[PDB]
Amino acid sequence: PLIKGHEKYDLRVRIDREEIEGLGRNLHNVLWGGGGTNDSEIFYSLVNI
Amino acid sequence: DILGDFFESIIRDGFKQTKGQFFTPTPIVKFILYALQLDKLAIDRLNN
Ligand SMILES: Nc1ncnc2c1ncn2[C@@H]1O[C@H](CSCC[C@H](N)C(=O)O)[C@@H](O)[C@H]1O
Repeated sequence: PLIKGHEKYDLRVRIDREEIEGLGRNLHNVLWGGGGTNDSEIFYSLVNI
Repeated sequence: DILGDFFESIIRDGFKQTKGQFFTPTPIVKFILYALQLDKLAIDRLNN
């Protein structure tokens, strides 16, 4: 588990734009599936997450 | 058959197909149904 303060299994600091963009695209693709979930539903689900 | 047309009136005016949720156009659906001879199959199944 990601123990907070653990020098090894800590939280990933030093993130850049490319990782965020890749997330954005795949999440918009994986969560939409094949039309299973609406775009707005996905949007506020991520807002809450 | 009067509330159906009501609902497709609702569907046409306000659904906003966009891109994620589009529909197969009705000509394509009817071509698929007739190309399978669905009417002939139904008649033969009912008649036998
Ligand atoms: N197992 C599945 N995986 C992905 N999509 C599925 C699915 N089962 C049903 N669907 C649905 O199938 C749709 C594809 S478009 C639906 C076909 C056509 N537009 C029509 O209206 O007849 C998607 O909206 C999706 O919600």
